[PDB]
Amino acid sequence: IVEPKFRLSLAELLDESKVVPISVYGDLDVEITGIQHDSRGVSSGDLFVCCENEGDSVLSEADKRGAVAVVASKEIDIEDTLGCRALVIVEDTEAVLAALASSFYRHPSKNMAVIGVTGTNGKTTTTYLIKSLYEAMGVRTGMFSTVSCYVHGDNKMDSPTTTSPDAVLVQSMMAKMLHNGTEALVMEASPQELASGKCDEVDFDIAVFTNLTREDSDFRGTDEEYRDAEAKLFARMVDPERHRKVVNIDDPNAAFFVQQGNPDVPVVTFAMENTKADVHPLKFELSLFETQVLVNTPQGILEISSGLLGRHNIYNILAAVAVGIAVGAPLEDIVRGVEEVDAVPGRCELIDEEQAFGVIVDHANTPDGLSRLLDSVRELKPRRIITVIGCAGENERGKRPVMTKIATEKSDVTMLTSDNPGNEDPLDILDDMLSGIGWTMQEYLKHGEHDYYPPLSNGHRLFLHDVRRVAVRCAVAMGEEGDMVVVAGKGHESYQLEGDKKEFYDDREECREALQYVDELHQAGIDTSEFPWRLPESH
Amino acid sequence: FARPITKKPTFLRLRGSFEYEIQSWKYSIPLFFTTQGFEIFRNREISTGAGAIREQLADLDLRIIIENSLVEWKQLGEEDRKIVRRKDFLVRRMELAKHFIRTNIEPEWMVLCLLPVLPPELRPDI
Amino acid sequence: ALDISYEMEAAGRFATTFHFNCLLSVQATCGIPEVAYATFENMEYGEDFMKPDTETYNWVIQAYTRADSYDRVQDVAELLGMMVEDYKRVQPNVKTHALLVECFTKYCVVKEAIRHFRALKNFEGGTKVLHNAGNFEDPLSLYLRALCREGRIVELIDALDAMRRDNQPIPPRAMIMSRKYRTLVSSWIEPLQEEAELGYEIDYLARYVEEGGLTGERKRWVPRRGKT
Amino acid sequence: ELKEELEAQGLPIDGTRNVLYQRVQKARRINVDELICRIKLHEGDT
Amino acid sequence: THSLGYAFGSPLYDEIITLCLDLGELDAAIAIVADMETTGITVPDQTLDKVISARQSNE
RNA sequence: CCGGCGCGCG
DNA sequence: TCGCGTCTCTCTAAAATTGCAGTCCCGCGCGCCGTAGGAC
DNA sequence: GTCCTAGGACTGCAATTTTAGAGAGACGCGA
Repeated sequence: IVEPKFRLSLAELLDESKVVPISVYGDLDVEITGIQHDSRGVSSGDLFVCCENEGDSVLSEADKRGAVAVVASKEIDIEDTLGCRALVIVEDTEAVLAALASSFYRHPSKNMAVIGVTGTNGKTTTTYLIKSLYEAMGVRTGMFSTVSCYVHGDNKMDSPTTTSPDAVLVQSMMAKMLHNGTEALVMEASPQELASGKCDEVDFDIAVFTNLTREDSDFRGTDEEYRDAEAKLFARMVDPERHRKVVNIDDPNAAFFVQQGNPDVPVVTFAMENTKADVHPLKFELSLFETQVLVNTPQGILEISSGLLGRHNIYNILAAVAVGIAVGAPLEDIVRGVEEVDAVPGRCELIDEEQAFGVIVDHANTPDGLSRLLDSVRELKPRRIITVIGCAGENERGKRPVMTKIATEKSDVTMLTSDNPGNEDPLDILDDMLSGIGWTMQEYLKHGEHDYYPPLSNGHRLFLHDVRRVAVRCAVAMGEEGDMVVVAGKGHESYQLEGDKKEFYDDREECREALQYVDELHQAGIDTSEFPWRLPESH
Repeated sequence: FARPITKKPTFLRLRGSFEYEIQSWKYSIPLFFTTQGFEIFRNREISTGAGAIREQLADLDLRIIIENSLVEWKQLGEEDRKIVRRKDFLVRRMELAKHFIRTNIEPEWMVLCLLPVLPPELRPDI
Repeated sequence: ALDISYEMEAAGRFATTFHFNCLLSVQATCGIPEVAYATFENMEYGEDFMKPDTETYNWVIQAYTRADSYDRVQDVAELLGMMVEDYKRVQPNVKTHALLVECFTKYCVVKEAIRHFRALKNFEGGTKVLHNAGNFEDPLSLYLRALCREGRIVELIDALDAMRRDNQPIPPRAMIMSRKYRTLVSSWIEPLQEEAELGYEIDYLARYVEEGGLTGERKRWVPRRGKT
Repeated sequence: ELKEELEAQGLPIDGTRNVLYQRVQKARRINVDELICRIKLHEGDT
Repeated sequence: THSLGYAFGSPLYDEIITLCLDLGELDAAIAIVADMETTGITVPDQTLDKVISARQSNE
């Protein structure tokens, strides 16, 4: 990958962004080599923007790392504190934060076709399906997703471990892609990022709407504001020739989104139950390893044999079909783009090792997402459901028992572990898991001593272990014909948190290793069926 | 020694102290469980030497010891040399267990982690 | 006080049971029973005017039953026997039976605590003195708990009658809630340590919320190394 | 005398022939008052 | 039990009335439904039918 | 300025 | 078609030797001898 | 020559060593 170099004077930056400063100190002709709002990312010669929630310590650290000009919303005594050559005072740093980034990188969104996707799910899935579809058309495309970022093809980007990239990061990342020859791009237009102004200075061509549901509990707003948060994506729909509307009709909020912006913009719709939409599937078959869906489009009826699991990823398939119909893509490339995607990273990435079952990974660490995923596993027809889950520490203490409650009531045998214990002891969390069923770690450990585990009140079995390692090892070893084993809570990232050190641990690779050597443990006379293991020489 | 501690969960059915090394535990389980994580959970199902004894002493629940000894003594009584000698062990054990509760002594101090050294001027053999 | 008593005996006025009781009133709270027992031994094997009375036995028993470490049940039992052998000259009061009930409760000598609680019932106040205003781990609550745990339900009912007659509300420590969310009301019937049917599913989420799991004040039921 | 083994378990069915054998071999998988009152105690009666 | 402010499940009210009918204690069954109306707690419809049948069977 | 062995005295 | 003493172990309650642990006056005087081992 | 230099006598008592005591699952003979 090639790193583009940017050189612009401070005077040209303000005029391009049309920002009116409150007052100007120092030199206006200073060359700026970059824009950073975080102290830990400031390089020598770059421009620094100070937030209102960050104290004076951030300014001093930025100056040490090589800050030359600081853009702050309030006056700061620079003659005795900062070594910067210039200080800029603006009314709203957060709004100008996107404004400064866009002009510095010459507004890269103008030279690439940006397709916007919004919704409570499939933000990563839609982007990858579109990218390795636009690629079926021969157009270079990249990734702007929480899971991972790609310039084009297979060149992944070392994305920082943050779920919401800032406006400057988006502008800087896009400029790097366009410099490497990128022609199309799809971004995750999450409600948090659209409302906060992290996507105000990005030109969007096509907007995709999948589903609007009250699922994000971290959203600091009401239902109307949450609806209006995603409404900003479609409120920019002005040009009919350049822009297309992609809205799901099955969602009740369809009528609200379709009225935003210029009504003359073409509207492409996808839904399963509602046949009035342009795109609607006709017959679908679900299996443990592949999905066959027969869809109808205005350009023709398509037969799809995709490896995606369940029906939650069908909308992402439909969205790619809907966008393909929107851009008038030939139906031949639509088949290739959808069928190419088999296991989206960080989202149900199936671990296939020629077994009679499947192992997928989901990043769901919230009760709603986990509940939806476990419900979606049921429709895939599993003979027996096995789940492995946990919860973090020092945080989210209020709803530990609900995840294991839904796991026990939905899965037959559920191993228990932690997600990221942190400084908090994992044993306390694992005891908090049993609180939702009527057990405690004291009682459960009393069960373990007498080597017998009577099942639950509904015939379901329950086993537990402190560390996720042996737990997922046993869960993999207990995959059987028609059964499904679930590991969740980590997803796209590959880090482990114990105490304060962030250990490097990947769930997908460990599941691969477990499925690699499942045979020898079971064939050597060990009754790996359930705890305790009946060793040949232990009776 | 199999199952040295109880306050942490296990997944094996090895009980007592198997004199012979377990064939599976020598090659199979370490190969399947690799090395790092295996050693991380190694000293929780099988251990040996004074470390296992110290782990057993550290996680003892003395009150449970007293109650089990008392109930076993009553069971023996409600029923003649070793029928009495087992009783005297039970009386001795619950007497021994009681003294740890009221004092500040810990039963794991009977296994040494550090070795104090006599001052040199007292050893101008030792 | 000790210096002034030494000077008084140097001036020619020997200490009597009154001065010794005054001294014992402070020695009984030092946490070391041996000081109060040395004073008691000085009193017991001395002159007629130095002989212990009910207050002296009460002070020494209180010193022994509230010791910091080691077991003192044998010492309290021998002191009780010595007081019994002195019956022609000494008789108990409410504090004697309160202290003895507390001692025989904390050491799980339940039947002796029942005997002395029957003796204590005849005194007004009674269980109010035993309650100790909640101090010293609330011996009345511990007595009620000891009665409940061993299934001495008739004696528990008698203790409740005594508390009702003494206008003594049952303290929260006596009404501690068991693991299955039960209390002394239903803890001795044939289903032991298990819940009844109740006609529906138990709302474990509500239990987790009400126990402080939202603010991390929950009491985890996991074994832990230590003599606690 | 294999019928004596039945007392170690709950004796499910059994009785005719070979059922006792199969069960024993498969059980290892789980592995005047009017005169009495005329006496009287005197505890506590000094 | 209800004076403390509680409210049992519906099935238990069915089973306690069923047992009383089998034992021949109709006076208790009419009493279990007499205070139930005053307390305001709902009573199952099928439980109403069987107790009505019992009082119609003895007349 | 430490311990063993041997021989003695009261 | 089972039933019957019973072949071959089978596991433990109850003595019966049996191998440590511990101990075996006090106080004085004198002499001798250590402190070893190996390739230089 | 040497300068560093690495097997009493008695008592007390728990520990093996039986001795025994019953006792049972599979069984060759047998009714």
